Amino acid sequence: EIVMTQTHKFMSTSVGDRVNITCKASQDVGAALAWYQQKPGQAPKLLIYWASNRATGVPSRFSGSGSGTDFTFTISSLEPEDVAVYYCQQFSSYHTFGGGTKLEIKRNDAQPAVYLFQPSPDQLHTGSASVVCLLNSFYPKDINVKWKVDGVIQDTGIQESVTEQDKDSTYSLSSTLTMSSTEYLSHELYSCEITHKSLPSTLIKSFQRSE
Amino acid sequence: EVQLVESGGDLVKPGGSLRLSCVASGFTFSSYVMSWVRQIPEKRLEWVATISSFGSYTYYVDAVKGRFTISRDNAKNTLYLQMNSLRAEDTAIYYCTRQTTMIAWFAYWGQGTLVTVSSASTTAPSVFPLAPSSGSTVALACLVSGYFPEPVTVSWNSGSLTSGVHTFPSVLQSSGLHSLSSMVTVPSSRWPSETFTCNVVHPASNTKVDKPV
Amino acid sequence: VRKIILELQPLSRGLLEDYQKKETGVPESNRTLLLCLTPRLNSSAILPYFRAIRPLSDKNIIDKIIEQLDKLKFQHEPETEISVPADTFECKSFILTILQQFSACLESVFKSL
Repeated sequence: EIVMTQTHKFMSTSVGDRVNITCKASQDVGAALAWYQQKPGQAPKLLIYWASNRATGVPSRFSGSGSGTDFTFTISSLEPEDVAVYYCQQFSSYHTFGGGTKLEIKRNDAQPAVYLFQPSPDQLHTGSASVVCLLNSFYPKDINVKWKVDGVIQDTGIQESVTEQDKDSTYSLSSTLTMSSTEYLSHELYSCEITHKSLPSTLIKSFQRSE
Repeated sequence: EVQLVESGGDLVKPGGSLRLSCVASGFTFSSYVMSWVRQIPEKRLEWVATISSFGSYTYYVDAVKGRFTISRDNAKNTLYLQMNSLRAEDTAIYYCTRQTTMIAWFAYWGQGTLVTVSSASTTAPSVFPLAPSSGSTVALACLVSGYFPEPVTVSWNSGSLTSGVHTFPSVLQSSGLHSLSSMVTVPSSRWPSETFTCNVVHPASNTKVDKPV
Repeated sequence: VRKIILELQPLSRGLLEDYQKKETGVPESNRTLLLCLTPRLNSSAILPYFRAIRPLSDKNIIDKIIEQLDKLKFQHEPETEISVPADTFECKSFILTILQQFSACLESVFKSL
């Protein structure tokens, strides 16, 4: 089976810039490669076939090159409507897709606004306790949220949810630490620790349960 | 114009069955190879199955072989996907697509039909208000816990409060239930002297909750 | 006339489906090549295309197709000289489009009858 690798899940670009998206096949596929663009809520749209043929009506700023195992999808000058996910696909043999590369807009770094919430008493009645750490309006996307209960880092019970790039190009993210209510009640200090390019040192939000 | 319209997606339990249909217009249906492609919630694309003009040749991706059957009825311009022994990882938007030969690219796509396989039955959310742990502003939130299927809609103060609202994307728990949080930042004068409420609607379970913070 | 449609139909179906199975990545030509009707089935518009792809295809099936369509041709009717694309991809698209439109013509005429 022919594996298609798009190394970058996300790429930051600026309107007016050249964009190079790479795709490599585990074996020779010759020129038998296709590129698709997908916007949220729509099916993928064919852009390039046979590695470099632009499909009918596709804008001329989009192009593809390569032959063999290494392929490049190129936008010569990024336009705002080009913010999307791009997928390669080989048809040398049974169809396989690369994993996608999301284009997003680069902007100035922006510090997160961070809020931390204790489990509400109604939830504790049911036997669970969710500690909620909410981060709003940061850039860039890559961020590190670390949970410490009485000083020990947690490596289980943690679900993360990141937004899509919002209207002013910043991101939001939630991290929730869930445990049993008895387990919650056995500990005192809950901290959500944020590491990020916009923060010169780690931002610590915490609360003491016994308050 | 070429049109493909899928139908038949629904909620099912693991081990269940479901039948998808795609009705095509605007071209001679029997002249073309037809195929299914699915897209899972993490947005990876996976080709599913392919059928030649008159059904003599079919290909299947390994993940569905011996469970799914592609077929077509040329008289009705209809493509089918019979899905048996469904599993949770079959959850996806299933797209009907048209091709020239059996191994090619996908120039025409339908809009997709959502198939959800989950051991959870439809489940109403539990709504937990999250009050602040002084300032210029304060942050209030609501944990919308354990619902299925997606989505919920969250609003604040019956929709009068829209400024400073931030509703995060839902995450799927191992139980098959989804959760999300919603928060709002208000001027500190407005709290705690005023009452704030988050209104959660879960269409699929036909439930509405208002929880004061 | 129903007789020739039924004779041709398995030949046409097999040629199309075998091409879909054997050939990968054939692009859409978007061309009309075969004129189905004249109103009877239009052998003289269809025949030259099959004569032109005979060296590129299964000569045995093509010969059967030609012998059937010759029965539906006025001897006076002249045949266009067909230009087969030289480029490999255009040539496969050309053949594929002939097989698709021949299939469609027979299915159309059959619904007529």
